[PDB]
Amino acid sequence: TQTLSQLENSGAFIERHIGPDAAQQQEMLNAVGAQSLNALTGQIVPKDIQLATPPQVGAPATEYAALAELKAIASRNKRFTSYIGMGYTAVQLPPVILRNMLENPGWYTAYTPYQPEVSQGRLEALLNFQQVTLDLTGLDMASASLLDEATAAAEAMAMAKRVSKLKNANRFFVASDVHPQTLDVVRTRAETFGFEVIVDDAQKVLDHQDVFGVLLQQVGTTGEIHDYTALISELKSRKIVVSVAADIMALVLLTAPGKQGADIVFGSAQRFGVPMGYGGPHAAFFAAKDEYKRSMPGRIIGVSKDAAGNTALRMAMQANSNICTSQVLLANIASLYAVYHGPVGLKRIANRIHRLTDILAAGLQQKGLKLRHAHYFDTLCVEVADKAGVLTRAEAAEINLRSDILNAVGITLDETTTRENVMQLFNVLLGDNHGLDIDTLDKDVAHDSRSIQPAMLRDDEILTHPVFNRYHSETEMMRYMHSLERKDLALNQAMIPLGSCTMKLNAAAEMIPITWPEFAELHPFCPPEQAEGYQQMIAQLADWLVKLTGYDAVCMQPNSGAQGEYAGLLAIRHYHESRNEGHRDICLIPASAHGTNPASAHMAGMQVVVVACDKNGNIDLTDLRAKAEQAGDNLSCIMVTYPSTHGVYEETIREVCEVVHQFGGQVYLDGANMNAQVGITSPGFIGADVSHLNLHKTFCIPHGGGGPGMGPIGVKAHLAPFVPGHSVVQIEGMLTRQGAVSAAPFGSASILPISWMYIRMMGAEGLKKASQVAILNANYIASRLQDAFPVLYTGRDGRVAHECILDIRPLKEETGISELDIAKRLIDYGFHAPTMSFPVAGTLMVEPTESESKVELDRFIDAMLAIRAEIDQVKAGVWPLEDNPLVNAPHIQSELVAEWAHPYSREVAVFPAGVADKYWPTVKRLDDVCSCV
Amino acid sequence: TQTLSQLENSGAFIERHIGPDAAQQQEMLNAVGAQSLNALTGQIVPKDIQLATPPQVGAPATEYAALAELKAIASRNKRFTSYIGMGYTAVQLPPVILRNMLENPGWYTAYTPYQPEVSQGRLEALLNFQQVTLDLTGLDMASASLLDEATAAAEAMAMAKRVSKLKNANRFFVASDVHPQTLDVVRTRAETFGFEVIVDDAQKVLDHQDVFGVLLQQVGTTGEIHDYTALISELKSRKIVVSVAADIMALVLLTAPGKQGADIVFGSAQRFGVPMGYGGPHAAFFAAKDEYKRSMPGRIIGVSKDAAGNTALRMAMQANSNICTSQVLLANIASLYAVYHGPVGLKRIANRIHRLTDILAAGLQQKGLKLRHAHYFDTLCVEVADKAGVLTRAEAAEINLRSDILNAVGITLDETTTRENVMQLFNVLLGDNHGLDIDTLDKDVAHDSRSIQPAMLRDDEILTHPVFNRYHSETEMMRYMHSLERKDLALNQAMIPLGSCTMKLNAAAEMIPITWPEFAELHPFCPPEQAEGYQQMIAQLADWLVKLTGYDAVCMQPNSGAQGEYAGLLAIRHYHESRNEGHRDICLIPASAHGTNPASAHMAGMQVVVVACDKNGNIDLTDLRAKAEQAGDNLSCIMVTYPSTHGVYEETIREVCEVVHQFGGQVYLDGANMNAQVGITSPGFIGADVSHLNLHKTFCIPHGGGGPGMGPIGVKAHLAPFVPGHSVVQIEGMLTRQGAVSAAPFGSASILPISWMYIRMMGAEGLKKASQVAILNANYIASRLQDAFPVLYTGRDGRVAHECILDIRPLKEETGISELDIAKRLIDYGFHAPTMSFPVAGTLMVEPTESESKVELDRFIDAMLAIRAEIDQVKAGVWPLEDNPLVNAPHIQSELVAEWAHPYSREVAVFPAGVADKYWPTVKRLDDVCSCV
Repeated sequence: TQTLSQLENSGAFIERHIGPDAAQQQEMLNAVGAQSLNALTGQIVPKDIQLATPPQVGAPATEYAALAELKAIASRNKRFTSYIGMGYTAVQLPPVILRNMLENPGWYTAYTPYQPEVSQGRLEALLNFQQVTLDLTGLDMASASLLDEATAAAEAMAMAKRVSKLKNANRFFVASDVHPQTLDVVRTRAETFGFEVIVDDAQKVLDHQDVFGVLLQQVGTTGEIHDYTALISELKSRKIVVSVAADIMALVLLTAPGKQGADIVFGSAQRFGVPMGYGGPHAAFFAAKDEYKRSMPGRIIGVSKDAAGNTALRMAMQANSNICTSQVLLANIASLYAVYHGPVGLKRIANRIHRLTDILAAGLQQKGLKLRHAHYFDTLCVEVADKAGVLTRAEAAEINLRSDILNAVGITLDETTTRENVMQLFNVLLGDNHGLDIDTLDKDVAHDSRSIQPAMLRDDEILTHPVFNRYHSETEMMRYMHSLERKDLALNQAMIPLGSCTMKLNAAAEMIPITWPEFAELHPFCPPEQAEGYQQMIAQLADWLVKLTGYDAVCMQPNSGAQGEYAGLLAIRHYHESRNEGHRDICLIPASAHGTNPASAHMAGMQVVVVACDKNGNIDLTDLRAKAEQAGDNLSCIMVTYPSTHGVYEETIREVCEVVHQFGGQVYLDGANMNAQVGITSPGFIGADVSHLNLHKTFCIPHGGGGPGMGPIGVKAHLAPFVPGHSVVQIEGMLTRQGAVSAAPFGSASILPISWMYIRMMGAEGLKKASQVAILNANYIASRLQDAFPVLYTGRDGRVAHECILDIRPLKEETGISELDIAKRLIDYGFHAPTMSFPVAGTLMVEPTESESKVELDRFIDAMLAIRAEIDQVKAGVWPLEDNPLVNAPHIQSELVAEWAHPYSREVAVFPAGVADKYWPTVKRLDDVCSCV
Repeated sequence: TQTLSQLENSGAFIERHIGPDAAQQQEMLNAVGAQSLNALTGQIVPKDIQLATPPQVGAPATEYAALAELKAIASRNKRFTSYIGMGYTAVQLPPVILRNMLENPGWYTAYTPYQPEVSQGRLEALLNFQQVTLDLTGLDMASASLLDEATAAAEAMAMAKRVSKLKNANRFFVASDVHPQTLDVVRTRAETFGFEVIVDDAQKVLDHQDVFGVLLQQVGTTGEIHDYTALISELKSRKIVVSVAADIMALVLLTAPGKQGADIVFGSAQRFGVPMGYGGPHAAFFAAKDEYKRSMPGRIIGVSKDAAGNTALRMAMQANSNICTSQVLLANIASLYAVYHGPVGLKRIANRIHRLTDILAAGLQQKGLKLRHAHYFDTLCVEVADKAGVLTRAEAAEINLRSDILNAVGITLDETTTRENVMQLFNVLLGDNHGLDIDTLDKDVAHDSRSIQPAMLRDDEILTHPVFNRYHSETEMMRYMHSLERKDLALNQAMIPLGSCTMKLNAAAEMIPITWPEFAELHPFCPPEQAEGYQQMIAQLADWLVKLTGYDAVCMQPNSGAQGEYAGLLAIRHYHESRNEGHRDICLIPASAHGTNPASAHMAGMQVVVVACDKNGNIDLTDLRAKAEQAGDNLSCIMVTYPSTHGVYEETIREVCEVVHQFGGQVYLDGANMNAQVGITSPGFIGADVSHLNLHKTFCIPHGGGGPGMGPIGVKAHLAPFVPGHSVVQIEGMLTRQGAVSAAPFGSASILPISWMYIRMMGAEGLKKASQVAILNANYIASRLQDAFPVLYTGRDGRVAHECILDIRPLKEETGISELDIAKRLIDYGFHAPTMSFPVAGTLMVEPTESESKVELDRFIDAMLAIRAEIDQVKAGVWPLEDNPLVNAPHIQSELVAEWAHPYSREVAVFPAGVADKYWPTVKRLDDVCSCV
């Protein structure tokens, strides 16, 4: 029989998340010549860094039990109506977009468009987002989206320095009306960059000298609308770069800053249907003049042409910044919101918000209350004689107002405000028996409205492009979203075995809580007592992560992997400065590291010294010893990846850490390859002092067409005081007072439920089993493909850790077929191509996660063997190098009905592995060697 | 400027639901030569039946406001833990199925597979459901699903009568252990059929004579497991048909009744992941022996072959029953649940339920409580000395137990029961300080378990087909569901202009509340005080519907259109019997009526008299007068459709009603064409006495691959007392005590939120505008296609109401191309074919709803004109009648890469209207002239 525990099947999610079952795992172990997962892992992972027991995060729970527990936790949050503002407002996300995009795995299970041939649908949505940015800002070049408004302001300052034509100008000016979180992030970035920040009134910049750039907010943090035309003209007369922060919804009604002379315009796209999510993941728009196209940060979608001449979109841009990805899922949400509403719908929403603000202001002023600013769009600043009583009454009414303004309260209206809300506000601020009526006030304000200056009122036409004027029906919008989705190859169709990326399963149980109104719909700057569920969940997650990573503390603020590396380096630098050792600025980086690490080290104000790797990507101790001796007292830290970028479990990592620590240098272990450690080993037990965790890779947070997921960092005890803090929000025991790295205190807090659910559902043994099953899948692919393509960078007994690197260079030499040809030909077999040329050019890195079953691995192996056979045919003279299926891939269905002159058949070209479940690439190969259409 | 009301935009959903905008509507009105919607409608609808004002259901509300109001209503429901049983239990629907199927419009926006070439994906899920039915029941032929277990029992009785080989046997035997709702529905059906029902112990059937069939329940309503092998053998020795009701989850562990000798096995598939939904929409499985294949009710999926010889699935069956459709969406949910769990997972779930029941029973018996039945699977019958105290304690613990058993309480466990629940039950039934421990009881019961007889324990292998053994990963299951979904043509890709079906928009806002746990997860037989939100919502919906239809009362019990017709005819018959006028049994039916009406009239025990239509489908008064005179005192009712089946607003409907009423006959207006009335006219104002409303057609309830949606009926004051009632549930003012027509008191109550949301969001003027816009779209299609294909059955000034009937017979005569060829060729243009040959053979009926925009209508018109040009080419001799794109359609992509011998190009064959957004039919034409593969 079975015990009751076996019948309850706690750990049922372990067998859903891990692809192969017990029999498939046994077959793969037989194929790779290993007795069990424990034996394989113990013969691959070095003995001195092996954990006998996996970190004890708890017993596994079922999806239903975990969801119920998280629902009970989230019910501790209080859903007050928020008028706090400060860059965050409640939105009304259309149910058609929420149903068919946000909760659709075809939209959130894809990664960065490394293959534009299979990503045309999401590329068009990003192009629509760029078109919205161009229309609203009035500039020429728009980015594909940035992390958030504060990071976008930091990038605007960096780009202003890059494009400045003034020597000896190292001062950056910020207007005092800028949102405080933006000011804090800009101050941290300027401290690391060496810039001097001046904060004052906007008009006072003319007094100061040596200013290379200025930051202005179109609408002040307390709601004042500014006309900056004369000041911007005077600034441009002095060759000063002008950047303006603008709200996306306010740009519908207000004059575009680009037409007022702004060089750079950026802001939050959150109000276009993106819920706040306690400061959650939001996209930021970024625009600049055409003369600064070379220095624009981030990625840009461009219009290119096929090998067949068809119009095709691609992500072109790569501008010395550490941004590597964009908030693709949220930017697509904003663009789809714009498409659904149209210019008329967006104008109606903005006019309704402005009219409700005008009605509230007229009522308050009729009842004797004074307003600080006479020009506003959606934010009032009411001067209350008794602030404490007003705040108490608002709390009794379950209404949150901005309470950090001296002798005043702040009300910000949004898309969800109704007349009932305005009546509640009248009751709160004036008391009962005020006697105001919305209709008479409405008639008064519609005729007489002077809250917006005539010059600041928009009069041009926005969103005239046809895509914004033809999908206003729910049926048409649904069909448009489906047509965009059909063009892409997502995880719900095929495996995406990208190296250095963990395209594992984004389970529906992990995705469900992130759309809960208890986790969404929360203002990041709300009083912390109303966010007790978030506090409980984040504390549990931090305890789990410190157990898993072997560290002592965890900070969730960073919202990207590069942001996490930057935050960890900031912690190292602040620790060095706290011991009167600020002269330590040398950051040793192995020659095989990722490109992001030197960028982050340069951002953190660290001199980068490259240490050579002897061979196979293993850094040699003699060169490391010599470099660290040369650094000596000026050695700040080291930046290594374990397992290495070549996916090798090096046997000298402990003595590398010892050598670094011998000279007073910290060890930063990059957590890119953490998917190969969880349960088997931890960076803290290895000896690292600080690391960053890519929850989007190792803990199942999805890539929404890009990878700007959570980047929380784990530190040892001595580095704990120096993790990034926050200024707006103060929470004892969970937030420090250090310079913030993100706009929100906890970054994108509304996707941390994914990691919480994943850890809660797996447990310690589940996580360890997932790691070793991923290792087993990689070794199975390596052992099945060693005779076709040479396997590079093997470990002990010729084994790979979790990535199988295939050597294509000999094949390219004696045939001419490159790794790009194989990557494009895998599309015809129905596969997203692996990573090409990341560690070394001419190679392919295959990283199967634990989530892919043996059937999918066998399909991929069969496709690779068939491609090898095709390369053999190319060598044999059957097909010319000029005309063969490898160089002509991918093949589109328009070719089938045209005249066929190729020496290979249509079936070979288009159905090399069969006709069933055929995915169709929309465009041919993009040479790649920005306007919506 | 704009007023605040214009900025709030109440009625925003009206412009999302209605396809064309104001400019497109003006262009279409110009094309059809009408001044406005009011002018067109007033010139189409006869003056004497026109409503000056639309029925006042209220002002429109936004989607967010309506959702908030419905959430506040649904929060009045109490979510007690239910152990009531009686055929309903809480399920654990896997989040992967809920996310990717239940909330995926690609799964619930399709209709009945009239075109199997575009429905292979859902046909495979229905085939999997049939395979599950065959494996669990042990019989040869399985249906594609029935409405519910009680209706399935009624069909089992009808089929037993059909296949009975005994003359003069008119008695049907029902065992007293059958669920009471099943007994009530069977009694109503037998009263209408003339059968005599005997209810007694199962063994007592041997005493009675003249029995043609017996109904048995494998597990009694109080949980007793029966071994019926000897009794079934003795019954078969007497040529008595044996039907057995079985639970789908109990069949995992218990011996299949088919192997015990049962001729027919049926039951509820609800426990395979389908939430109860207050008795909501559930699928019922139905199986029979191979010798009864001809008399099986409902539809059956069969394995056929293509015109190219490829294997292809199709819905084959049509057995004199009024079932026309199946619960496709719920049956697919059950089949996907079976696929996800596998035989091992299903066995584990059933064994866990049985083990928890055994632990609870052992604890209760150790603590001095007695059990009525020693053999059980998941239901106990605890004999409590103080029933009232136990029930009060259970209510204090928020636990629902079956409370209608004399001197006993009933507990039924399900998939969601845990050890904590069993401990709570111990506290409820034994009090505190009982001292029982789950682990020691578990050890006792695992070793010693006699609650299932050795002969009743299943020992065979179920679900050995490969589809049940290879998709247990979440990734693999997601990819399988996506692969099934990709094969189908749904509303999220193209218009489905089926006549007699209203394939309008199933908005996401209407779909969201049906998955709410407040509306789902409710037991239909829970105490009504815990269902106050349902009561409020249903009362509001009934008031709205009586306003809209011009009637006085509405009953929501019927769960299909045929069920609604049957219920209305039952009301007519009971009214006639209440006035000592039972001899009235003649039901006049026009010769142009649908096929469902005569079936329902025969089911209701009515003699059908056909009255001839003079021409154009308009019934002639002289024949109607003569037929009604001949009927005289025996005339029961009439069954007309307004507008007629040919979509004609007849000008003599008032005098037809007058003629029927002159002889004491009731008027049943079939509500098939109600989409052309709402706001413009109502059947009650016309003069009808009773009608049925297809909420799945006119009020936006989706078709989930089939049309078994709500069929509520509206009646006048005198027929109100005779609407179907319920026996298990008693609610004053909302439920009568008449014979039930469905298992649940309110039918599928968890999809009534769709209709509530639709009406609340549209309002009176919105509904009227939707009706006249649908009329305008039909007239625009008719006016753009009159020169290509003749338009049949025009009204005043040559206008159609809401369906455009195209005459293909001249084209077929002069060319040989049939309406079936055009229907298949429209697939190549990316369209679901219209209705073929419903009113008259050789015609196509196009019904565009108000939801299709002018762009989609223009695309359809262009496709039809291109098809007309192709038929002209066929006539001209360019293409032979044997070899042309019309007769060879649809074209599949496997043809493109094969040798092409056709006289027409590949591009003409496969991309006649372009290459963008190409939907690919999976199979070629199915000739039609049942095993999973």
